[PDB]
Amino acid sequence: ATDMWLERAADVSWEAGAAITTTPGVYRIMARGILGRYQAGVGVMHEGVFHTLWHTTRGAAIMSGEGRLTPYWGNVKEDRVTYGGPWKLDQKWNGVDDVQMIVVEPGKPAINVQTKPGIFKTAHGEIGAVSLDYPIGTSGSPIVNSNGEIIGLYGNGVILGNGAYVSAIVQGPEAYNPEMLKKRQLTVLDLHPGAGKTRRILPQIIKDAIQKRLRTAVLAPTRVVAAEMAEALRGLPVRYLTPREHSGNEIVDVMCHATLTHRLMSPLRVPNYNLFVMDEAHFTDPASIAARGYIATRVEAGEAAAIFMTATPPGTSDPFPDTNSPVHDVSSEIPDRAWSSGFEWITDYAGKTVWFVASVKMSNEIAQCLQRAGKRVIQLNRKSYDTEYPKCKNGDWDFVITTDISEMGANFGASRVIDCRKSVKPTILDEGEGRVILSVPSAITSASAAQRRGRVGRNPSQIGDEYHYGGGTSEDDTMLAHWTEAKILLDNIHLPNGLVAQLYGPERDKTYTMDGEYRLRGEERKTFLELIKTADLPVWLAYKVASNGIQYNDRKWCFDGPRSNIILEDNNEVEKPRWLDARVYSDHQSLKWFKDFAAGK
Repeated sequence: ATDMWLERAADVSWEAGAAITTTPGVYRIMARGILGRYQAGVGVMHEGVFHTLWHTTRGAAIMSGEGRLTPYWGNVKEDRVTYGGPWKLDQKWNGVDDVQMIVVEPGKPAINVQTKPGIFKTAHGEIGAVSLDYPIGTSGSPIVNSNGEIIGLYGNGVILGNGAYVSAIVQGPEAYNPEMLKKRQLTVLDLHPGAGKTRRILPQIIKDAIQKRLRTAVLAPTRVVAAEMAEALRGLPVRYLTPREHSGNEIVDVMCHATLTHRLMSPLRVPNYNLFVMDEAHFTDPASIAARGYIATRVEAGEAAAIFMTATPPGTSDPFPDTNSPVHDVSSEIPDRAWSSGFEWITDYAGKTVWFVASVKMSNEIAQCLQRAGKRVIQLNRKSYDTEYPKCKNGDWDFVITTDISEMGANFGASRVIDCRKSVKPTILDEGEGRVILSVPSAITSASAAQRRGRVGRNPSQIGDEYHYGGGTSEDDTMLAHWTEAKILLDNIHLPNGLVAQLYGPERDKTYTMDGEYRLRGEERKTFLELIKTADLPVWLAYKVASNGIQYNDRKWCFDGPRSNIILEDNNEVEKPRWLDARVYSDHQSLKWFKDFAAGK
């Protein structure tokens, strides 16, 4: 005939060895010219659909065993075409793994050939590359997994450097830019942790900013990261705000997330920063959320630019983002308290481990259990971070037990992460006057879990890191306190041109009240500022005091509250307040500060 027909060569299977020997399988695509019969290409029948390359048939019809088929779907640029329905192959090749091509060469019987593919740097991602030279009739031969799955077809190559023939597997990243520094621009970058993130990218951002002569605000989540910024930005005009001092020329200022927020609130003027850079932009600290609110507004106004640096941007719902190196994600049962037996896999592990816990109370019971097994352990909470975190660099440890704090800029030499996927959070009850409570261990956000997971898989040379998780994730964190405390902190920030600040777009849905409701009068506002600075009170509790019109000296509210609001310690009394906030009475240390504040200060 004029049009083509099919002849079965082999099945779709992985076969042992280097070289060996609509029914599903591999078929020769045979044609007829004036000069005789030939093989036009190869194809594979899978789930009722014949798959091959567009080049093979050029849109001709194929007679199968019984009845004729014409192209159902195709793409010239992609070099793909299907017969009898849509493209049904979707399995992808994983790097560092050998695959097997089922070679159906014109005239020769079907032979399996194992090789190791290379990589092409194409326009859309990276394209796989098989280094096998075969005559054009062989085009379309399927390439299969160890599991027998088809990961693509043998296609047309590239006419390469002086002498080469590497064929592409037919099947189917970010970059920093100087144009991001333009005033109206806000870009969310995924700086890839390791030797790439803060070693080359950040210094290059600052080098650009100084040349463009922009006054820059670079923001660290904690003091530790700010010191890492001090090492990486040596030999550049830069002022380190959060405490060798400044000359008076530098236009680049390094500070904490909170440092800028507190200054933005204070009576004095705020410098007109043309550029904002924020590392660990996913930080759910009230002063971080509010800082992202202010920045997003000035960028929207055309007064400033923004670059947010985080692996998990505000709005993420993916618990397993693509890592640098391959990782094993294992669903396992994680202890919430000490254990006397079982759990051999935890203590038998030779390398270092980072265990995430729900609370400082969970950290104590688990670590006390582990040190009884002769295991060197460091405990890391929001209290003992600056002190105990630097010890982790030494390597004198087998286990690191930590709270949610470690999600923000923590470098561990560890190979395994144990995650309970829970945490104790301050939550708000709005009924009547209000109550802030420390929740029972609850399922964290998937963005937060991906940060806990992101402690491993960083090293491009170290592969197959382990990540053990127990329980699912949850996105209903609207009940939490840090949302309201942020918009309280945001309403009290002033903007010129009769403007009021608003939260960063992706986070606006979390809290909805009158915009600028929490803005306070000249005497209340100044009193509220001293309650968070001098007295170290939670933002919610400090607002309640100032809101009603209580002065900074007047301590009466601590003793004239409702009869149900009396404070307890050891099941005994303590010498209540008008409003309750668990953060000031839950543990012995903080409760001691609250009763000093109560008595006289």
